[PDB]
Order: sequence, then structure tokens, then C-alpha cells
Amino acid sequence: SLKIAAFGEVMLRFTPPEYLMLEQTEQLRMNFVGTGVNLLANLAHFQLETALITKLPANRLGEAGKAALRKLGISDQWVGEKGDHIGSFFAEMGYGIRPTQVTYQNRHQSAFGISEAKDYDFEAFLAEVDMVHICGISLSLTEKTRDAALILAQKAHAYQKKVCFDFNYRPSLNTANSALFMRQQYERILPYCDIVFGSRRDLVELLGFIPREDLEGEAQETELIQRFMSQYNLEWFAGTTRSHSQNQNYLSGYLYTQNEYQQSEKRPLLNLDRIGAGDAYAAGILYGYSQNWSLEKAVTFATVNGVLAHTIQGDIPLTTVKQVNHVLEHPNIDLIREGH
Amino acid sequence: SLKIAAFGEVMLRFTPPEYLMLEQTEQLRMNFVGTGVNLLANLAHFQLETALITKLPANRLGEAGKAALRKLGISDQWVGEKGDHIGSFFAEMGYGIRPTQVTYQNRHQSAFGISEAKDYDFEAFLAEVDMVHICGISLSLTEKTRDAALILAQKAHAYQKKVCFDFNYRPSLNTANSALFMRQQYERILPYCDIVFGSRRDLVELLGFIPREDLEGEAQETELIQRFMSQYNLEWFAGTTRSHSQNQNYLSGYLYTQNEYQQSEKRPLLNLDRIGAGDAYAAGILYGYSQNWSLEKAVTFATVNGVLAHTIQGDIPLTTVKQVNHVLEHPNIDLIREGH
Amino acid sequence: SLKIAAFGEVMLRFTPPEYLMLEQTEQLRMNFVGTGVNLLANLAHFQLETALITKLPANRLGEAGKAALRKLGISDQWVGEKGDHIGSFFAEMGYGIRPTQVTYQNRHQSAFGISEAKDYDFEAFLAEVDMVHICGISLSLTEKTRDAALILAQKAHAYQKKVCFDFNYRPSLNTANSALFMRQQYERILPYCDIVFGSRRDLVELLGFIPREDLEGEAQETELIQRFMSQYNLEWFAGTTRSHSQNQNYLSGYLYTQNEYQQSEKRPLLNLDRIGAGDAYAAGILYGYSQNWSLEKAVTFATVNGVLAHTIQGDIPLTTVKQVNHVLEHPNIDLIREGH
Amino acid sequence: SLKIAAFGEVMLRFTPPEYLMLEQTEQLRMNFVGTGVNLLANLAHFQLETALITKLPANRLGEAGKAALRKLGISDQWVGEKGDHIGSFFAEMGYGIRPTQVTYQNRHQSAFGISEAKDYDFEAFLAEVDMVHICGISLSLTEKTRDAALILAQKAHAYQKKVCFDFNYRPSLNTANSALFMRQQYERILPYCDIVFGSRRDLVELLGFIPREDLEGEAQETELIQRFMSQYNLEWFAGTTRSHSQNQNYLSGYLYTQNEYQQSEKRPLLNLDRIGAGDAYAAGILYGYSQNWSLEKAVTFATVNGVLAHTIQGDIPLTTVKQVNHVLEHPNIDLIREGH
Amino acid sequence: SLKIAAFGEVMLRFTPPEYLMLEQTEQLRMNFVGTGVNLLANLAHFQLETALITKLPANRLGEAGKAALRKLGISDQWVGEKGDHIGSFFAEMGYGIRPTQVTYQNRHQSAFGISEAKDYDFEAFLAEVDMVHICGISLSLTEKTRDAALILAQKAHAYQKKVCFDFNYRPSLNTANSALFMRQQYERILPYCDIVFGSRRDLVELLGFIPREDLEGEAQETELIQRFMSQYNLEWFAGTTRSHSQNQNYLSGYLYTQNEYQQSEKRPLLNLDRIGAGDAYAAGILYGYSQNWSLEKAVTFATVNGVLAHTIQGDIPLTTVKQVNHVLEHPNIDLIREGH
Amino acid sequence: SLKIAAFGEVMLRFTPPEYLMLEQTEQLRMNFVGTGVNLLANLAHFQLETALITKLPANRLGEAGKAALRKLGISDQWVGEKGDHIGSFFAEMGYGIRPTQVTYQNRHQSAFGISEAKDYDFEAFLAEVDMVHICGISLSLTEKTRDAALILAQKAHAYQKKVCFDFNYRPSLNTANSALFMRQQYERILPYCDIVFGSRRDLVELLGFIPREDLEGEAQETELIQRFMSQYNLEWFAGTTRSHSQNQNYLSGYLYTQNEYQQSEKRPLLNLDRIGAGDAYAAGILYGYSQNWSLEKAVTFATVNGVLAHTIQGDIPLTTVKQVNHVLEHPNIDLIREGH
Ligand SMILES: [Mg+2]
Ligand SMILES: [Mg+2]
Ligand SMILES: [Mg+2]
Ligand SMILES: [Mg+2]
Ligand SMILES: [Mg+2]
Ligand SMILES: [Mg+2]
Repeated sequence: SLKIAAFGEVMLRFTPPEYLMLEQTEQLRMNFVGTGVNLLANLAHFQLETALITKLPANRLGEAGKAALRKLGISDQWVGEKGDHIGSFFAEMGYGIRPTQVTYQNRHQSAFGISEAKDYDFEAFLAEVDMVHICGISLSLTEKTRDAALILAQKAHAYQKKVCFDFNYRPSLNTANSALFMRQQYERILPYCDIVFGSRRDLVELLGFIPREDLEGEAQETELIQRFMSQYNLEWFAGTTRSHSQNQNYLSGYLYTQNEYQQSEKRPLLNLDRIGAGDAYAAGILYGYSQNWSLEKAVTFATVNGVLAHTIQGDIPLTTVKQVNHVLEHPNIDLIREGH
Repeated sequence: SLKIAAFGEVMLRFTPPEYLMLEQTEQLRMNFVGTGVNLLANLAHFQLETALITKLPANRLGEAGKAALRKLGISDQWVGEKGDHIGSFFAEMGYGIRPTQVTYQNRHQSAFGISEAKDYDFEAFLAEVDMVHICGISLSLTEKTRDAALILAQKAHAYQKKVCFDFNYRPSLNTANSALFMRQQYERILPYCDIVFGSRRDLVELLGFIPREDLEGEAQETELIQRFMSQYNLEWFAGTTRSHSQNQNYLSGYLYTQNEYQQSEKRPLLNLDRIGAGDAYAAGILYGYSQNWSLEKAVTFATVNGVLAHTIQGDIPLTTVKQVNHVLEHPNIDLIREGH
Repeated sequence: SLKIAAFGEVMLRFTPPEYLMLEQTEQLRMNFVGTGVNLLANLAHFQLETALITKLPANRLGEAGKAALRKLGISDQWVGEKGDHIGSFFAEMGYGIRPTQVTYQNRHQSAFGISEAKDYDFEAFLAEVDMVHICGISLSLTEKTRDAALILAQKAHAYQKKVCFDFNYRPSLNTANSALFMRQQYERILPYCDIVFGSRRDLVELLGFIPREDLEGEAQETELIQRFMSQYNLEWFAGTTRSHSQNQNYLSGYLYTQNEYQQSEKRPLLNLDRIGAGDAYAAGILYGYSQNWSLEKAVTFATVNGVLAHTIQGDIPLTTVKQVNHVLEHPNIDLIREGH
Repeated sequence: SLKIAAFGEVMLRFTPPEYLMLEQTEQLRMNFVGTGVNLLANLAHFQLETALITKLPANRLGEAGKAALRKLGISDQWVGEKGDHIGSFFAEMGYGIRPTQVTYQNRHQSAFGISEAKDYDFEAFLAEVDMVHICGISLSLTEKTRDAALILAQKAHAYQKKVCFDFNYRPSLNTANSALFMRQQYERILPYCDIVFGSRRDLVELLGFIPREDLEGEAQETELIQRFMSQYNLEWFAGTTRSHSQNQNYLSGYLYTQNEYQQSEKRPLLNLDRIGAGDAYAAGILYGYSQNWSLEKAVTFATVNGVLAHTIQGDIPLTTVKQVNHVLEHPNIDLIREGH
Repeated sequence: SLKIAAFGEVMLRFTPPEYLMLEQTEQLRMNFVGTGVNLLANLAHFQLETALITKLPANRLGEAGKAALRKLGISDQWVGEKGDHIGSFFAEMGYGIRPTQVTYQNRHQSAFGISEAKDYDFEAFLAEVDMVHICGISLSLTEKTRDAALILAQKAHAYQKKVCFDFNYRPSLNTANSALFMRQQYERILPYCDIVFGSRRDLVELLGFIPREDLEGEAQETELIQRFMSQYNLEWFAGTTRSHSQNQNYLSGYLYTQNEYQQSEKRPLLNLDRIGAGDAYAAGILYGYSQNWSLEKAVTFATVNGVLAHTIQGDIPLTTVKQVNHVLEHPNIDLIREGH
Repeated sequence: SLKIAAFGEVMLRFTPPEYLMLEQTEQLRMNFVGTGVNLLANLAHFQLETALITKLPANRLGEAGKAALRKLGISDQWVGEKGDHIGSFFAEMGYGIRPTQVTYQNRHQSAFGISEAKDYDFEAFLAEVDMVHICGISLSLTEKTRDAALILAQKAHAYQKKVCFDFNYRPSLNTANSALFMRQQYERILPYCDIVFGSRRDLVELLGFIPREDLEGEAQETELIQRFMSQYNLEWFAGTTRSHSQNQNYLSGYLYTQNEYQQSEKRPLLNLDRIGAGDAYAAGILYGYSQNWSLEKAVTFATVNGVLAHTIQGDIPLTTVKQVNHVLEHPNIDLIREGH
């Protein structure tokens, strides 16, 4: 019954129905999503107490946003009023070789983007939570969200609260310099994190780490990661790797400690909607942590949850512990009947 | 900041879009409604702390039901698991002289209908609320919901908690005997109520009251009601009266005490959907009470809220204090712009 | 329990939702309608045995058409296979002063339009029905549908079967000559009809009748109509008249015999969709006939049914005897609850 | 042109669009389904005369239900009025490893569940049908539906009418005792059946049959089934077996007689919606029977029909003989053009 | 065949269907609107050549925006690429006394808001148009759009091109100072305008004009307006006035010159959606101008067009000259049939 | 920047949502499609100037049709008014082994079908285009469209304009004689074509060509095609071949000249909607031509475009050059993010 909070952004996602494009229809389904929303929503569905720390404008759209947070099972007690705008993006679902297309709208002028550390009573919040997840987006959105994130991490550390962080580095959306700038910001918060979500390529391409070319394969892989971990004395480092054999796609999760490495077996992956699916993996890892599960049990549970998120339309991973366990325990049951 | 709870039923409402009939389309929009849901939802939108005391099956439908309660701003902390079924009804929206058609499905075999007083920790709940509304439906649904409602009222009285009750007597859906049976049940709970919602016809047709034929008009009307009130020592009695001049329909609210009578002026009424609108009037009355408003201010506010509920599709009165006041203060403004 | 058949056309109606225009959305709801469909559908809902005599292409669209006829309660036993096309039209619903816009597609190349008398076993059909309604459209669609309609009327007369006919003359969609041509065709079938649906303007503008200018008002009106009736020895002549006072619109029905005249009182009319509403009036008249009702009872019942059809989206008048009677007997009840 | 009737239940199925969950949208498509509905609907589409024997409440929902039966091509002549409720369930469509979730609502308090043998004129019905299918659900729903089913089977036998029956045993929804109770009820009706639908596991797990452990493979399989068949002197026993190789899923149908065994070749299976697909297989078997087809032709036709049902959204197998034959005869044609 | 261009903003409008609120559904219909879009769209439907001068981001959303402009009949030749964001707002449709609620999102960080005069080849554009409408929003959105608007007006004047301008002053969305600031900007562009759209209250409340208190009624009204007009030597000044008698609402249009005044008779107004309806009135006025119509004919035509826009869902006035004339010439025809 | 025009037909396509059948829902999405529309739409998206030469009725449906052409980026300048009807078809999307079902409505009585060469100012059009594509449908629809197509080809040749033509021969929709008749018409236009789209089977089955039985495989294949090409002195001949290995389907494109042969490698094909996908391949070929690309580059680009069209719902291939190139250059990127 670990109480988890997240400091992050709420965004509006607009999606045409089925596999339609924006130019084909005026119809849309809108939802309130975001790394912190997806994470906390899934954890709330796993029956943990969750609360989102952020800001929403004091208007009907902001009110609809808070209603959505509650519906998902997330407490909106620490969602304050500020600004007038909410960040958003359009998502046109792809099919086969036609890629899914995400188009972002203004994000930095949002209620969350214009709020600063002084707008949040971190002291009061930390006193009621055991763990706090700082969304990587906070570090890059604006100087104000970055300063707030850093202060929160430092504070969380002081209160001896567990700190979680996700790398939100997207090569394609960054220039050479921006990457370096983000490097600096990540290096500033990493010293305060206990659980980190990210990939090998992040360490190399973003944090400039260099792999022991005298090593190779797993050994090289593990050496680089556990090195990064001991440097910041991280407790857990986790992520997933996508692969594809002829015809099939697979998802595999990994979980490292400074002295251990646990990888799940490749899981066939069927992609209906992958947006935000990375947050379902993290939710599974954090859940395993809250239950003091072995690294093997946690990575297996989290990887299955990640695969499940790809079969769920939209960013929010709406899964339960029983559902995930049913997939693991009963792989051949494709239809469940209840209410009899 | 009065904390209000309600003991009642949650029902599924199925409605075809626009003004379509069941035989015209397979399409539907479903919502979780009920007297207690409508009431608490509106009060939560008026910014009061609300909580629903009831049961929902431990299945995906029940889970979606709790999610809906939270979305509306109602705490689901006291919603327990029980049964497998949820009551429901279909609502085919009418137009002009074509009446709206409501068709009920099984209601008594619901999770709420099969739960008894021993399934609820009333002691613990009452300790955290200042007022409790007992939905009239509780008294007629099943012997179990009736026994639970009576026990709750008695208990609420002991704890000196304010008690609210709504007459849910529908002539058309009752036989001669059933009416008499309900009379007995109402007479049993009325001694414990402080605020009661109902109409003159209820007192006469259900409670068998007889009006002073030596009197007439308002005087006769008031004599009968304040007599009923002093008999149970009720604090507030409120309801609405619908009328129609040539071409127009009107709504008028009234609020009585043992020594006073406040009636609002007739308000033109436009009917898009009247289902549950009676609960918006009650919410307005209760809100006025929580703010210690004059009888005039409360009845005026509540009547406008009632008219507004008729313009809102569905049972849930999703109005705010500012919205109601804007209608009162700015009758000619039909379009509001925000977020500038 | 009069068994009624109709000889007519089935058409596809495409309607964008709400009050949207074709240029605003790609969305549509399609339905199978037509004078004969609307008529028989309503009569089937009034619990009479009905059957449509027509043709539909032997393809999936034609099959969906027969399924729709059955759903409405109309027997599809006499619906034969022929052609490949089905007539259709688009209906963009108007609002306020913006008129409803109907746009027709090819109608004469339909399965019904290319079928001739020899394609129908009228002898066998007439042997199982007591009344047959010949849709006025049959006389103008094509020479083949016209020849079939005339033969059916003659035959129906021989078998001493009651014959009903509706004037389907639309001034706006006819040239000077076409009107004259249709005059001839109507004069050919009228000698075989018992019950006729039409208006005063039809007699004057289409049948070239001339009113006694020495008379005026009702007397003149009645003289012209009963004159037309005795000439063809018609049993019943019925129709409706639309009027408008300041602010309100009204509908009024009239029913004539060679020696009587019954007019209903003006009924306030609210227009959501008037397409095909004329067929609901006729259905009410025919129903009154089947029940051997007085002219007053029939015209009152039919006029209310006509008003109700205007509140129902789409051409099909989906009303029941109880519903109509409820409107007459309980004018102030706008919401009906059942299933308790 | 075999005339087939079915004694069974009509249920409401609620399904959110696409692959959405109940917690994601208020939107739904509702349909009238049930074993007897699915079966007769498919057979009617195969052009056989069909009629459903059951009860529906005398309200608008019940009326919409009868309209749906007719639309599907099923006669509603023997659908009587009774009760007020209709059983129902929600179906949230799964995708990939996310299973489809079915949630049932009250089923036993339905119009069909409260009706007894005395409410049905079986004598009159049997006189107009050549075959009658008794839905296995009848035996377990309520004592009243069970007693009615047994009486109907006995009667059908007396009139020498062919009797069909489907095992509706779901391990997951039964306790140890309930299974035994159902065993008894099945043993009571089996002596009257000619054609039975079920699986090997039913015989072993439900009917407690024991396989010759001295045998193995097909021989053992066949020995057990033909033993069960001769015991009740059944004419046909049929069912399907689902299997899965790496990557692909398959469906295979089997048809036994007391002296023969016909199995179809594995057919690749693509699952869009499997609910009720078992009734499409049965419809194919019964159709083959009505045409006096060889066991090979019947099992091949039925298996393809079963695969097709999985590609059709919803429970109702809306297939035609030509469509099934086209799949068999032209496996590479994925697009058919008509109406040219 | 006057060629008209407009310099303005394109915005995204999100609207839930029917009269639903944001908190009731995730469903939306999105459209590309804006003063310049609404104006040019209607004029294009009136068959004039139109072109919008603005910027849209070079992304899929911007591309969908240009597609919408073309669909409406507006040339997108002068729509350049710039920025990444598009302004937007949500519109929850009201009903009866429940007002319509508009909630704006970020508008100043749009592609249009960040573009400056140097980004537009006004010289080249002006050479191909006879008239240019400068949207009042340009003057208040950003300093860059303001500077561009002013430069365009000056240039248009030099080329002797007709210049149109609309007051976009909304009291409710402005502070005391902002109003004064806008006063200055309007005073700067007014000297270059020929046709101006606005109301009396704009002159008084925004431009600080003072009415001759020694005068009254029409005389006073006209004195103030023709004074404002001669000061800037304006050619035409037009607008509308909304009024309401008991039960009904009315719309009335007025058109002034320095020496004349033409007012239309009050037109009953039915409000389905008034957003942008003001642009339909302007389109009617401009159309009358392009046809060199009398002031009476222009104001009558424009007022009817304005009333029609209120019956059309959405901001875009999709009316034609024939449609408007049909309403004027045939007030009692509520249904038009074509394609016969 | 090649300016391309097409002479062809516009049709209405009606499609139920998802994979629903006509008998399952009244809902539909309608679109304006046709060989010429699909072709020009894709080319316009590839940024070439396009214009459709055809006729549309002068009614609201025809107007909506022109609006759709513009939205797609196609100039509607040469779309004239004529007739009253528009051809159409219904498309029920298949799934797995359930084929997609297309049902045509009347096509020959359309505005395009009743127009003749004298209704088109080919001289004026040809003067503004560099290439003209004559849709094969023109040759078979009606004698009038055929005569117009032939005249246009002859004229285009005179003006030395590039001429493109597509074989629109569907074996299944033709009798023995009709095929021969079409042979004659194709032989008449082929002498004027430069670029032709079709398959080997067309040459053999329609044009009666005979393959060198002394040859085999590729050599035989190429001999037959280059023989057909030199006979009419064609410049380019292109088409695609569908194949299927166990489990997978593939698409392969080929491009021939009189002296060369270029075939693309098999591309895995995923079929969501193949209707009109053949026009996306042609658009890719023509685009390659306009860019003077090598045969290899053109066939590779076009085949990928063809595969992409199968993943797009509806007939219109809405792809861009960058999108196609992204699929070729980045095969493993299934999600693209923009607007950052
Ligand atoms: Mg996802
Ligand atoms: Mg209401
Ligand atoms: Mg109607
Ligand atoms: Mg199925
Ligand atoms: Mg408007
Ligand atoms: Mg395609």
C-alpha cells in the first residue's frame, strides 16, 4: 500500500476514430493523458494510492481534466489552478507499414509550463507520500518546470522519500545542442534518484557514456549500465527493448541493480496503439517494487503489462493485477466471463 | 463546507442519441445515475464534500460505476462490493407532444437491493458527515434496503446528524395497496427527518392527509403543509410546481418551515430532458441550507437550478454556483467566453 | 383485423445527423422508406396485418431492404427480386427559417420502376387481402409502374377489395404539361378507388376542377369536394391543412364522404421532421376505417398521429394506438414510465 | 425446406465500439442475441423457415426485441408476452493477448426465466415444425425453463419431431456441485435428442464419462463418443476443436454418428469476435442435415461457417450458403463486386 | 465578380455533439474557423473569388487546415507556412437559459500570431484583389499581427483597393487599460477603411465617443454614427442589433453612410448556434456591395443571412444567394425538393 | 511540376463503420471517389497541379462533390454541371476470410454518363495541361462517355500531350460478348496512349493476345508485353502482381518499356481496404515519370505507395512523397512525432 505521487504534465490527446486521418474526418475522441497521468492511472488500477502534482487552468477544460484524473482513480487534491492553456497533441493511428502520426500543439505555454517551485507546497505533499515520480518532461519543458522538478527531488531526498525518474529523451525531436543542454539537467537530478527508467541508448547518446570496447555482448552492456548506476548510486534501472524476427515483433523488459541483471523472455508484441505504453512498463516495475517482488517477478509482470498496453486504445494503461496474472497463468484463455 | 452523504441506489441509464427511439437505432450512450448520484454530483459541483453509501458488484461494470462517481466529484470510499447486478432503465427522449419513454429493467435484484443494514458501517460513516440524505427509493426497493434506511435515519438522529429525505412516490407505478404499504414505511422514517422534499399531492394522495375544506387557496395549502411539518417537527419542506399558460411551461419552487412560506416566481421552462431534474432542485435547496441562506434566496437559487437541469441532457445536474448566479444576474447573456 | 397490402416503391433515405449539412460531415444514417413503407409500417404498429407489393434487387442492399420491412412489421412475402438499383434521396434537416433540403437521386431505373404488371401475381395477392393501397407514385414513376397500378386497381375492384389511393402531386416538381399528363393517369384510376388521400388544391390545380364562385367559405369548399367524390363514387376523401398564427404552426385534418364533412380542431404543430408525415395521417384514417369508427373519431385520431409523426426523426411513423390515445386522453403527461 | 424452431432465451448484448473498454467510453451498440437467436438467424439466412419459442416483456424493449427477430428473418409468432425484464451482458472486445471481457447482468428474473411449460402451447407449435432445437441454457437458467424444456423434448419425441440440443456447460462458471446438478438435468433430456452439439471434455468433465485408458489417440476418442451416442441412441454428435501452432490459431470441426467419424482439416482462424461463433457451426451442421449432405460435406461447410462467424462483429452469424461456398470454392478472392 | 481577400486568423473549434458538455463525453467534432474563414467561406458560397492571407504550420494539422479552406471554396494560395501551433477553442452548446460556453486555448503563439509584415508579399497579393478585409483580431492578437495589419491597410489604400474592417471588441474579455490600448490601434487603421462592421456601443465604449445628450432616439443615434464616419470618411458602417419581446428574440440589421440610414425590420431569431453569425451578416453586406445593391436591399439580404447562420451548426455560414432569396420570397416553404 | 488532368467519373461510396455489414447498422460514412479522383488526389498530395474533367449535377450533392475535390487538392475548374444523378456503391469491409462486399447502384444514368464530347471544351483544357489520364471506365460506361474519351485522346495526341490510360476490365463483371466489345473500344484508344496501366491477364484475356508457348517464365512474359507495347508504340506499361506464401500476402510492381523490364521486390501486404489501391500504384508511377526517375526508382516508390494505400481506409490514397520515402528509408520507425 505504497503511496505514490508524480510531478508532471497533463496533456489533451485528440484521436480520430478507427485508423482514420485528420484529413478524412472531423470526428475525434479527446482524452487527458501525460506520463504522470498514465503512470498514476495504472498504479491506481493496481490499487495503490496515487496523487498528481501539477497545475490546470481554472476553466471548464481544466475542470474536465480534474474529473478525468479522479475517474482514473488519481487524487486531484494537489492539482492547483494556474494559467489558461493545456498542452495537446493529435494522434492519427497507423496500420501495417503506415506509421502512427503524432502532431504536437503548444506545450510550453501551459498551466504546468508556467508554474514554478514556489507555486507548489512540496513540503506538505512529501509528508503524505512514500514515493514520488518526477516526469522527465519536467526537466525539458521550461526553466520553471525544471527548477521545480530539481527542488522537489532535493526535497524528496531530504525527507528520505523514494524518488523515481524517467528519461524522456527523443533523438528525433532534438538538435545537437539541445541534447547537450538536457544532459546537464539530467546530471543535476540523477544524484537524487533511486529508481530510473531509460534505455542503453540514452546513456550513450544523451549522457555521453562510452562502452568498454574491449568487452562485448551482455558483459559490455551490463558493465556500462551498472557503472552509470553506481555513479549516482541508483537502486533500480529499468527499460524495454523492441525487436523483430521475420513476421513478428517482440517486447522484452530488463531490470538492473548495481549488482544484478534480470531480463524477461521476448514477448510477441501486437501493436494497436503504443503511445504511452512505456509508462505501463514503468507502472509494472514500480508495482513490483511496492510489493517487494524479486527482480524476475517484477520484470516479467511489467513486460506483460507493457504488451497489454499496446492492445489498449489510447495512452492510459487500464490494467489490473489480476488481468496481468491471468495472461501469465492462462495464456490460452482469450475470453473471460464474469457476473454469473 | 458541509459534508454530505447519501444512502441510495446507482442505476444504469441507456439513451439513444438525439430524439431517436429504440426501434430506430442500436446506438446508445450509457450513464450511471440515480437520485443519490444526481444529488451528490450537483452538490459536489457546488463544491461540498460528498460521499455515496451504497453497494456495487465487484465486476468491471461495478468498477466503471465507481469511476463515474469519482469523475462526478463524489467520494466512492463508502461504496462496498456486493451482488452482481445493477438496476437500469432505457430513456427514449420525446419531442413536442411525443412523451419521453422510460422503460425499467430488473431493479430489486441489484447489489444495493440485496444489501442489508449489517453490510454497512453506519457508525463509522456518520462520524465523518454532518448531513445524510436517505433516498426515498430505499424505502420501497426491498425490505432489506428499507430496513437499512430506517436504521440509518435512527442512527443519524442519535448522532444528531441532519437528515434529508425525498418522497419517491409515483402514482402511476403503484396499486391501491402498494400506496398504503408505502404510507406506513414513510410514516416510520419521517419522525427522524429534518429536511423533506415532496409535493402537496404526496401528503394528500400518499399520506392520506385531508385539507381544511373550510379554507381555500394559499391559506388552505399552507395549513395542510405546516400541519404535516409540525407533526414530525420537520425543519424544511420543499418542492416544485409545474404549470402551463398558453404556449409556455413554467417551473416554480416552494420552501416551507413550520412558520414560513417562500415561493419563487414562475420561471419559463424549456424541456430537453427532465429526468432527475427534481434532484437538481433539492441540491439547490440543500446548498442554500449549507450556506445558511434566507428562504427566498434558497428557493430562487434552487428553482433556477431546476430549470437549468431541464436543459442538460441526462439525469446528472452538472451546474456550478457561478453558473446559476450568472443566469440570475445576467438573464440576457446567452454566450460566455473564457480562457482569454 | 383488416389485412392491408400496398403497391409501391421502396427508397433509401440518407440523412446527416442532428441538423448538419452534406458539406459539413461525411456521416449519415440510412433508412428504407417510401409512401408504401411508411403507411404499412404505421398500420403494422397499429397491429394490422400488412404486406408490401414491390420489387427489390437480388443483392445485399435489396436483402437489407427486406430485413428493414420485416423489422417494421411488414410482411416481405410479396417483395420480388428484380433489377439492381434502388431509388434514393438525401435529406438535410432544416431548423427555424432554414428549410429542410431533399435531393433525389435516380428513381426511375429502380427495381420497382422497371417491373411490369406481368411480374406480379396480383390474382394470388388480392385473394389474401381485404384492402389494397396504390401509391400515387406508381402512376408517375414509369409507364410500367403506371400500367401495373392501373391493372391492380381494376383487379382489386373485380375482387371487390377496398382500394385506397394517395395523390402524390407536387406542383414544384412538375411542368405545365407533366401536370396535364398526370391528370389523365389519375382520372384513369380514380374510378376504381374507395378511399382517397389528397387536398383541395389537388382537385383544382391538378384535376382542373372549378369552384362555384357564387359560393364561398366552407360551403364552396364542401361543394367542390363532394362533387369530385360523387363523380367517382368515392367513399372517403381525407387530407390535412397546415396553418400558422403569429408564433405557432398548426395541423388540421379533414375527412369527407359524399354526404358528410368532419374537420378536427387545429393542433399546435412542432416540426422536427415532416418528411412522410402525410403517410401517418393516412395510416390513422385507414385505421379508423378498419375499426369502423365515426368520422369524428377517425379524423381526431389521425390528426394527432400526424402531429406525432412530425416529432419522430425520419419518414417512418412509429406510433401505436395506445400512444396516440395517451396524447388525446392525457395532454399534460410528457413522460411515461413502464417496466416497474 | 425443413421448418426449424428453437426454444430459448433472448438477451441484450452491449458492446462499446472498436476495442474500447467500459471505462473509456459511454458509447455502446446494443443487439438482441442468444443461442436460439444466433442459431435461427443463421438458418433463416440459409433460407430455412425458422421460429423462436420464448417470452419477451410487453414493453418497448420487448417490442424492439421482436422487431430484431423479424429483421433477422426469424418468425416472432411464438414469442409471447411475459415478465418485465430481459437478460443482458456487456462485451468489451479484446485484442492480441488482452482477452475479451463478458460481464453478465441479471438473467434468471427475465421474461423467459419466469415462464413455465403451461405458458407455451407446445402442441400447436410442434404441429407446424419438423425440427426443434432446445437451447442448453433452458436446462440451467431456472427450474421453470428447465421443466418447460424437458416437457417440450418429450412432446417433440411423441410427435416424432427431430430434436436438437446444445451443451451449454462452462467449467469456469460452475462449482463442483452445480456441475453435478446439471449432469442430472442433461441426463434427463438426452434420451430425447437426435442431434447433439458438444465437446469431448463435456462428456468427461460434465457427464463423468471415463475413457478407455487401454486405448489412445483417435481410437480412444471415438470409442468414448460413440459409446455416449449409442447409450442415448443419438443420430449426430458435433462440435469443434481449437488449436494453435506457433503464430497461428486453427478451428476444426468434427461430426460423429454411432458408426462414423468425420473431421475437417484445420482452418486458419482469425478472431475479431468469437462470442456465439459456436452457434454458427451448429447452424452449418443443421443446414447440412436439412439438405441430407454427407458427413464430410456438412462438417466442411459448418467449419468454414464457424471461421466466418469469428470475422463478424457480434454474436449473430449473418452468412449465406453462397458466401460460405464462395470461400470454399474461391479461397483467394477477398473482394466481391455485385450490382453491375 | 469582385475578388475579395482577407487578412486573418484560422482557429480550431472543438464541439461536443448535440448539447453535451465536455464533462459528459470524450466525443468532439473539430472544424477550422475564424472571422476571415467564416467571411470568405460565405462569400465563396455566394460565388465570389476569395483568398485568405495568413499562416499555418507546416505539419499535418496545418495541411488539414488548408484542405478545409479549399473545401469551403477559399483559395489557399496565399496561406504560408510558419510556426507549429494553431489557436483553438472549445464550444459547449447551450440550450434555453443554459448559455453556450466558449473556452479559448493559447492563441498568441500560433503560426499567424508569430508572423510579421515581412513574411507577407502584400504587394503581390493586392495586385490580384479588388477588396481586402482586415480582421479586427489582427490588431489585438500580437504586435506582429497588428503591425502587419496596419501595413496592409496602408498599402491597400495606396493601391486604391477597397478596405473592410470589423471591430472585434469584447467588453467582457478586456480590462480598463486594454480597451484604451485597443482604442489607439483602431484609431490607427480606421483612416484607411472604406467599409466598417461594428456597433454603437463600440463607438461609445471603445472609441470613447460621446452622444449629443441634447438629442435622443434615432436622431441621436444617427448623429453619433455619421459623425464617426465623416471623421474617417468611411463609406459604409454596418452591424446588427439583438432585441427580445416577451417569448421571442429578434435580429435587426442596420447600414449607414455619411448621409443615409437603412434599418431592416425585426426578424424573429431562433438560436441553435450564434458563434460567428456576425460574419454572415458582414458577408451579406459585402455581397450587396459587390452587386451595387441599394442600402435597403443589402441590409434586408444580410439580416436574413444573419438569421440563417444562427440555424447552422458551427461558425461557417454555408448559405447561397438563392437560399437567402428563397427565404425572403417564400417565407412559408419549410421544405425544398430538388433532383427530380 | 507536371500539370496533370484526368477525364473520368466521380462516384459516391457508402461504407458502414469498422467491419460492420449493411444489415447490422444504419450508420455510414460517405465519400466522393472514382479512378480519376483517387489518381488526381494522390498526385495533388505529391504536389503536382491536378484537375478533373467530368460533370456533376447542379444540386447540393453535386456541390458537396466539388467541395470534396477541392479539399483533396484537385481543381474543380473543369467540372461542369449536368444531369441530376451521381453513380454510387456500398462497400462492406471484410476481415480475414470474409471478403469485402461491393454493391453498385445505377451508374450509367449519372451526370458523367449522359455527357458527350460536345459538352467539354477539350481544346481549352488541353492548352493548360501537359498530361491527361483517360479513365478506362469512360470507354465502357456509356457510348457518350466512350465517344468523349476517344475524341479527347485523339485531341491530346494532336496537341502532343502525354496520354495515360488504365485498363478497367473486370472478368467477373463481364459476359463473353461484352469482353469482346470492350476489346474493340480499347483497340481504338490504345494507339493514342503513351503510359498504360494494366496486367498480363488483360492482354491475354481481354485483348486476346497469345503467348509464345515455345518460351516460358520471364522471357515469355516480357516477350508478350513488349510486343503489345511496340504494336501501339507505348512508352510505359505498368501494373502490380499479388502473391501469397504461407501466412503472408505480397504486392509487387512492374514497369515495362519496349526495351526494358523493372520489377520491385515482393512487399509484405496488409489489407485493411484495397478498394482503389490500384490507383495509388499508378499515381506513384506517374509521379516517378514527372520527376524523370529511373524505372527502378519509380517502380519501388510506386509499389510502396500501393502497399500504403491498403492501410488507408477508403479509396483515396492520401500519401505524400516524404511519407513514402520515410517507409523506404526507415522501415523500423512505426511512429512519427512532429510539431515539437
Ligand atoms: Mg499505449
Ligand atoms: Mg434532468
Ligand atoms: Mg415525418
Ligand atoms: Mg461470433
Ligand atoms: Mg453561427
Ligand atoms: Mg485502397
